Amino acid sequence: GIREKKAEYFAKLREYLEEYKSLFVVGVDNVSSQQMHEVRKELRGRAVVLMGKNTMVRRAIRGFLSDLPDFEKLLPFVKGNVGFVFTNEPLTEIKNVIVSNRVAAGLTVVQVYDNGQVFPS
Amino acid sequence: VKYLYLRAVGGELAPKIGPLGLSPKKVGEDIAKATKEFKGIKVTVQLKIQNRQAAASVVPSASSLVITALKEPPRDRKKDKNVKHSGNIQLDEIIEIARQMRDKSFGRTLASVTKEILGTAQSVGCRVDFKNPHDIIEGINAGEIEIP
Amino acid sequence: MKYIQTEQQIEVPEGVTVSIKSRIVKVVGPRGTLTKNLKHIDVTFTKVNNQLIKVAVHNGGRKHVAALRTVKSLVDNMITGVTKGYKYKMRYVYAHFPINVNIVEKDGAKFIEVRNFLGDKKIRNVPVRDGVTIEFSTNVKDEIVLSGNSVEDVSQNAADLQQICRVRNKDIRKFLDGIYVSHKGFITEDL
Amino acid sequence: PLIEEVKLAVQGLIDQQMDWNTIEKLIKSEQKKGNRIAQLLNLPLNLKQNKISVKLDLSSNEKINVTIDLGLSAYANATEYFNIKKTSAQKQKKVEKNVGKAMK
Amino acid sequence: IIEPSLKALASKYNCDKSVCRKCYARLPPRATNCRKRKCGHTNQLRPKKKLK
Amino acid sequence: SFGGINTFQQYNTDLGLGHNGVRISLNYFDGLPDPSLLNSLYSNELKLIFKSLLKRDETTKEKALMDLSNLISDFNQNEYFFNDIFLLCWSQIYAKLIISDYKVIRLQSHQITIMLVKSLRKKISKFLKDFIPLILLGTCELDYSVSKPSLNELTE
RNA sequence: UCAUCUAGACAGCCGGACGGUGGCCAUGGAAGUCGGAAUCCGCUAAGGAGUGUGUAACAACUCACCGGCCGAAUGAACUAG
Ligand SMILES: [Zn+2]
Repeated sequence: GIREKKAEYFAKLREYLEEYKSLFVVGVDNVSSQQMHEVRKELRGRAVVLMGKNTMVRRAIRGFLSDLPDFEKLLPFVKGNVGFVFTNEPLTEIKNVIVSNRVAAGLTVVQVYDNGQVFPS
Repeated sequence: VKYLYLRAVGGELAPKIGPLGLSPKKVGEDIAKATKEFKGIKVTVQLKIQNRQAAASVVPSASSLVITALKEPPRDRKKDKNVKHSGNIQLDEIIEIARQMRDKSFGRTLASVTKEILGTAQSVGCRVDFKNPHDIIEGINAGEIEIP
Repeated sequence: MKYIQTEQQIEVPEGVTVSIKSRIVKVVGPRGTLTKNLKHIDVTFTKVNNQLIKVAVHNGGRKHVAALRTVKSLVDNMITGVTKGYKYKMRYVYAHFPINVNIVEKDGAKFIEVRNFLGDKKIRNVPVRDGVTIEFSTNVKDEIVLSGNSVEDVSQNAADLQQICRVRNKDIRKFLDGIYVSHKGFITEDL
Repeated sequence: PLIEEVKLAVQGLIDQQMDWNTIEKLIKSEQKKGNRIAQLLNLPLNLKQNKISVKLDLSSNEKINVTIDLGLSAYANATEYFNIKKTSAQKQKKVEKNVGKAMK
Repeated sequence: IIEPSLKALASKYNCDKSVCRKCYARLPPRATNCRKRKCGHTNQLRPKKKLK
Repeated sequence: SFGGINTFQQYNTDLGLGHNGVRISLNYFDGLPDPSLLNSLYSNELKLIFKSLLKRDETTKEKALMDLSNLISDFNQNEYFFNDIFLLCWSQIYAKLIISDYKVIRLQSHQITIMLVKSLRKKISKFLKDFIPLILLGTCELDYSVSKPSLNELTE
């Protein structure tokens, strides 16, 4: 049961990595569920946002390491609270939308991985 | 400048809210009655926008209210205060129309989902001639296009 | 269930030096030195790399492996007490009669005297254990600070000063008068 | 809100540990000097049961006397009066169930 | 009146305790069993009765 | 410490006899000093003296007056101790004190006021307008014992 | 005997704990939390038509759920020496 839900997560992640060349790693701190929900709706058409336990994710990437070897570079960046954005749009347009939306007294993009290349941005 | 939202059974406290805005209770009630002239029989959310002189009344769309209205209902005095249990026909088109009416207001996840949520909202209504409300929603893909 | 090997670690900072013959621990740091007899607890110590010391017990019962973590906490308290020090702040609490606290000297022994606690004519004197320094703090009304290296000596002196001001033959939920410890910390806290 | 102002006033005088008869004399003197908060009050004060009594206009010149607990809000006192109303109705229904068999 | 914070600090030691129902011992507020031997370390505890 | 707000008195806005803006009530029930003013007093010990004066027993009041007088005598410490608030509170308490049935209480009180004036002369102008009628009333009194020393002291 | 567990468990800190929807009756009110029934979807990593505090009703706070630090066993009920 727990394992079954977990197995599904592993599979979807693999599919997402294959589906979108552009990957954005986003760090969320003090972001409300409502704040997150709005961002998801704005980016529903061009982006996929994935949230998961890091321990779960690292194992998955290692499991899928033989295929898509360049994704290994993303693993050092995975540490800390993180989210994964998979998008057709290459870079800035997605980034601009994420930072701007729902800033209240705050989503940040920690790193960008595109086509096997990592950008601090 | 100031917006106040209240759930009001139509045809009609209000005064306490009105005093802060310095608006006559009777005037507000009359305006609300006219707005709910469409949603009077049953409780509906009413939005009052105050211009600092007068308040404008509109009826905000609510899933329960729209669903209750869709179920055909004989007008009820409510003096009886009966259970007034609501029984309804499938009304698949009306629910789809309701989903469209919501138009993914407040960001419903999908057009089909908005309809599914609308179906769930019919906890009160039977919502089908022979089925639990939204029991077959997962089963049938029909009407997904209609909601959009 | 006779755990055959359980083992804890203590970290030694750069400033201190710890000397352990049989079960006598001497910790020497910047603020001074402290010692401790531990011949009642029956553990074994082992220096690893001059900033780590493991303490272990072999074939121990449940009470014995409880005592292992206890002695680790004691020697670690000694290390952090000789590095950062220990400071207890206590506050005076009264309704009508103000508590008047001074420091007197019968035969040069640094007594703390307490006057007018609930208006009595009795004078409460608590002695001061050695190594504990007491300052009546400014800029906060009715606050006393006890500082030192030994958490045992500082907290015991603070507890003696708290217990000397107990109310008798009254409802103590209404007669809340006394001297109560409000803060426990280090002399160089947030170092 | 004005009942809450009167309650805050009487509770502020209570929290000074002031004598109850001196508080009543202070209410009488301020009624003579025309303070509205004092003039809303009725003088036989039930401070032993933490209860005051207040005059409210029936029409927005006749005034009614209503007892207010100092330890509950004005709305909470109103809910208590509503509760005493609701308990009275159930006894009346029990009487209506009684009437036929009793008179037979 | 003492002060609100100072009443809180004094009531931390005087009023925010628990009482063993068997031997009347004054106990920590989050305790589960009495620390005394004579009641047999029982778990019959009650909060200490406050004023007001 | 002292607690509560005199709302009814505050709405009244009456300084009564007092000309310094402080409510003065000869009558026992009203004109009592504000709790806030008492909280404002410079010394906790002073506060106690005021509390004692507030207390009903004549002996306790008398004892309190004595303590205050001795403190006034030590002006060097007491100049810091004296506060405008203290003076305002003093005026309010003094009004009740002059009315005292006991001769001793009145006499001590009158003497205390005179001592205060001498120590604080030229710094009590706002207070003077209030103090003078009260002091004068005491100095000219039917009873020789209260009046004669008070009068001599007044001249002094 | 049930459960959780290196795909990260139980304590401890820190963050989120959301929309349809103030779901349907009933009340002068009761919007998760006076009660009667039902108790379903969306977004989800995750969030009950609600665990309590909580207000006249709100608002607000906290929960059981998911997440960073921790890295390995732990929780409940019961039995008998
Ligand atoms: Zn016990």
